[PDB]
Amino acid sequence: DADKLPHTKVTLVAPPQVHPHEQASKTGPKVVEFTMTIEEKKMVIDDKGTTLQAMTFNGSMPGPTLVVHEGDYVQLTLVNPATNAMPHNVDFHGATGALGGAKLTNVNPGEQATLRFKADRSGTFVYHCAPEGMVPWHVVSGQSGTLMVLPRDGLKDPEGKPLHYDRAYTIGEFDLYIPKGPDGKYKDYATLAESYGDTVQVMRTLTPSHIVFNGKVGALTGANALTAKVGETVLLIHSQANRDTRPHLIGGHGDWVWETGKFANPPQRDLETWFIRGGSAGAALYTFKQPGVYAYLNHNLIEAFELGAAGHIKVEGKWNDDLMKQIKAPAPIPR
Amino acid sequence: DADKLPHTKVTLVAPPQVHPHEQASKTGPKVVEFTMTIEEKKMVIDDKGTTLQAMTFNGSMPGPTLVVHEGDYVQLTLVNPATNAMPHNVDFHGATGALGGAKLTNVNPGEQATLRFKADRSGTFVYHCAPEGMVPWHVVSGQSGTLMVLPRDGLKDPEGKPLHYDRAYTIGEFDLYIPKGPDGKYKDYATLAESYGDTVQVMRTLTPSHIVFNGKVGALTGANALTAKVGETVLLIHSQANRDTRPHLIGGHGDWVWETGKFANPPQRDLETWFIRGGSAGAALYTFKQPGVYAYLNHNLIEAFELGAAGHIKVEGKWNDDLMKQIKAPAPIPR
Amino acid sequence: DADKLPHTKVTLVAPPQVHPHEQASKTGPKVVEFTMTIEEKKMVIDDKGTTLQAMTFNGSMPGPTLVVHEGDYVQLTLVNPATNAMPHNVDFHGATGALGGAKLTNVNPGEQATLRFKADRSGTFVYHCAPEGMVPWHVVSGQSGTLMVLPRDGLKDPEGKPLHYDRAYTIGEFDLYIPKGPDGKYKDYATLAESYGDTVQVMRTLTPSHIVFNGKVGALTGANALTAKVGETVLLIHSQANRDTRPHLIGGHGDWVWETGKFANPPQRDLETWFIRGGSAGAALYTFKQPGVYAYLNHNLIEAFELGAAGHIKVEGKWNDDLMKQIKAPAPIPR
Ligand SMILES: [Cu+2]
Ligand SMILES: [Cu+2]
Ligand SMILES: [Cu+2]
Ligand SMILES: [Cu+2]
Ligand SMILES: [Cu+2]
Ligand SMILES: [Cu+2]
Ligand SMILES: [Zn+2]
Ligand SMILES: [Zn+2]
Ligand SMILES: [Zn+2]
Ligand SMILES: [Zn+2]
Ligand SMILES: [Zn+2]
Ligand SMILES: [Zn+2]
Ligand SMILES: [Zn+2]
Ligand SMILES: [Zn+2]
Ligand SMILES: [Zn+2]
Ligand SMILES: [Zn+2]
Ligand SMILES: [Zn+2]
Ligand SMILES: [Zn+2]
Ligand SMILES: [Zn+2]
Ligand SMILES: [Zn+2]
Ligand SMILES: [Zn+2]
Repeated sequence: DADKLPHTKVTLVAPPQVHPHEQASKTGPKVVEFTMTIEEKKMVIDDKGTTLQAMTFNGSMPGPTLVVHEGDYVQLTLVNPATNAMPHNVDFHGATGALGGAKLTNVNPGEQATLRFKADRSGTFVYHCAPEGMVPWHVVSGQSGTLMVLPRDGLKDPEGKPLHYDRAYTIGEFDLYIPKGPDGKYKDYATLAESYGDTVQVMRTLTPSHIVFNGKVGALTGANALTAKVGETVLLIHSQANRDTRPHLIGGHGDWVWETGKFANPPQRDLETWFIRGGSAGAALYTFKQPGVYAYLNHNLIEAFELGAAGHIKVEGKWNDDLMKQIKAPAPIPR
Repeated sequence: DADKLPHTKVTLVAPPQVHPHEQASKTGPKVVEFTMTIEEKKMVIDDKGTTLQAMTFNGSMPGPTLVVHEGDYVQLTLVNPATNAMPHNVDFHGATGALGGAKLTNVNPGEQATLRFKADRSGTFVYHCAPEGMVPWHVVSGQSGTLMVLPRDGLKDPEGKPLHYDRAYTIGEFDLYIPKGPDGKYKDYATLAESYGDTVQVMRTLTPSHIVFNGKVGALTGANALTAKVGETVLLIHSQANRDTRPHLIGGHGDWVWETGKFANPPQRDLETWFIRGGSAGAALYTFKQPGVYAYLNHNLIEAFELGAAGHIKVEGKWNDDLMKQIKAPAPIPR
Repeated sequence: DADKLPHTKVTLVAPPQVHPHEQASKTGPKVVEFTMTIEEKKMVIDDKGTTLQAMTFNGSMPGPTLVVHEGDYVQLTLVNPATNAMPHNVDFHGATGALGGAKLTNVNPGEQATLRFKADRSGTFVYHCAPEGMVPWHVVSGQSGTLMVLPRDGLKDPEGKPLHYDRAYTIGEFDLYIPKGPDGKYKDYATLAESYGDTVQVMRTLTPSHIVFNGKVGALTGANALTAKVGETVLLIHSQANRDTRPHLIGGHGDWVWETGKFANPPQRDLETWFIRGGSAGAALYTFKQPGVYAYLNHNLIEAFELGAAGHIKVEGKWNDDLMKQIKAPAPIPR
């Protein structure tokens, strides 16, 4: 009975970071309390100045990642400020009943609600907005993120041996549907409501104009690249709430991967490229063995390099000649 | 030797039901006899009056599900009435040899044939029409269904423990390619043959005009919703003979899922969203824990809510506050 | 330390064959030496005379398959002749570091380079060209193939029992993006460089004009069909460096399949249709039980029969009435 358990309050952090948490814990079940605020905002998504009339949890794409342990209860307060124009709600794939909670969290601007559910299954799970009659629009405009439920004794390999990560990163991939005018340029809209009709027409073609990680082309590059060091194990959480994608680390691998994202199932090893089904989140572990700049991308290479689905990981440390060596540098063909 | 075994005759039923059968059985191998009749018919597929010049097994999309046990022989009589215009046949993915039987069942209007094959591998398997030179057209126009071959001792979890279902439902998902005229409206054709040329042009774009469950937008809603009750375990068989899809139950899960559809392999647990490869059938078990109306859909949400790939399950019983509770209903933000 | 190991030189062969090799071996680790030469060439890809301005390893699509054992080192000499116009390199998904080797093999026309890497993970892995700023174009124009790394003690089933093949075939599937002129006919270009701008526009639609096995529509049919005999076990290696596909053998199955292509993971059995993620290679074993002509195809049937993704396997031997029998041939419906 959840009424009788201790409560803990957690402060969320912005992607691509994930808020501090324990992996294996000796703690018993808790009611874990979070709050999020919906924000409607126009946002620039590329190098040409194109805008998206966007909708978000907490002002970011994706929304922040929430972490609990199997057997905890999630208790979320969802706030829809009066500065917004539209109604919203939340559907947690990690929850059981009432359309994942959507039926119990319908909030008009100026309102809030509080939901509790038991996190009784381990894995990474998508959450997203789902207002009746308007579901695909709110999701492709930016309203999704991840709930991670860790097993109480931490992650395990197929033989039951312990696995860990030293840091976690959260990547949300967004297929966008931006309309064009008769001059062939992308349209800019003064309000969210004015974008709707034209956007639905693009959506129905099933062809995205852009596909981006974390809100914009190049979001995870330059000063905002992911970082690690040789010897460190990273967890890469990848969510796609609407469309299939195929993650790959250039010069690396997926050492242990749950591509369907559910930790009670055995992971697969040595993957070159994995698969995240539209409407889910998956998770991969990698231990860095070489320093350098890696690319992390969707391996439909058109989707990555032409449409925006790619980022960088900068890795410090010492180069290893045993794994890889330039025997002869580029030079003229001998004659 | 099959000539020496007992014969049983089975009467088929229309989707979404599946004909009565035993799961675990003490019976030895039988020759199991079925018959099906091809029907060409024009059909209304949406709320706007759009028509499809369709082709079916037994007058339904999908065709009926045939159920046997591993080691049985399937013996099918396939009838092509003289009221039809085109030749037809059948390819069983569950069979070995002769293009799945297609080579041995070529029937012109006014003709019939009888095929027998050994069902020597467990799982759910697609069957579909495949006449030489005309294969994709006959499949996307509606000619596919499922053969389920159960292991003789019933379904099993990864550790070999017994699994059961209390009822089975069969869902066939159909990507449709309906042409449009110069006024932008969908075309209506007087004959099946007249639809061919325009339809192939649409097919080659790889973009469906509609994606429907069981023959029409909203087929599995209102009076025709699926039903269950709290405590009941349902088997959801999902077939897609031509295109990938990603099933999801809103407010539920896949407790045990064979997404590739082959029962001798261990299932996965706790899935939010699973994946059915174009040209296959898969199967999921879920035990209901909460009452209410669930949605069952393709989680490319555009494909579901804009193009038609979604249905309803109405579930009776008692609400459970431990799994999910509204702590505070929607109300004004405190000030 | 690789400097101290014996070296072996291997001569490559053209697809769909794979060069001779041992499965289980008693040999210890070797440095295995290969060479490949890039070739830019215009090529006819269909029955209508359409051309592709292509780029290849060794003059073929796909490039040849390279085979080693886990713990061997791959040492490749990559040559870019002065008759070519563009720079090239190589990224091995089987390697660790420096963008899979791409950073260490940048060769302008007139130049060559030599790379060594440790093949420390078993499976089938894609290799492809990846020059900075030009990656998707070089890949969809034909520059990809497979590295197979076999476990030293051969392939194994989920219980650790031994598995073998009697012959191996290598199939590379290529999504092509051929532009059209205002008359609706495919364009023919005098140089590789002149095709670039128009081709990128087609690529961005995500809709291929053609999808072919091994370089052309019908490449693996007639005199060039694959062959086997009843009782023989074949390994079918399938690579797709850019786009998802779903292989199927008509009248057959995948007896044991690694659809993600990594041999240290247990295979699945009895598959009707499997799934190769864009940016990977997978592998299937089948033992023929019936003679005849089988089709091997992508089971999006539009992609197979309309766009080109299909081939033939001709199988000799004795027909087996137990698996399949025509009980009654096509004849008039009794009255
Ligand atoms: Cu919303
Ligand atoms: Cu959802
Ligand atoms: Cu037919
Ligand atoms: Cu088929
Ligand atoms: Cu190149
Ligand atoms: Cu790659
Ligand atoms: Zn309390
Ligand atoms: Zn509290
Ligand atoms: Zn906890
Ligand atoms: Zn560590
Ligand atoms: Zn980059
Ligand atoms: Zn008999
Ligand atoms: Zn009889
Ligand atoms: Zn039986
Ligand atoms: Zn039951
Ligand atoms: Zn509904
Ligand atoms: Zn040496
Ligand atoms: Zn040497
Ligand atoms: Zn070797
Ligand atoms: Zn053999
Ligand atoms: Zn053929």
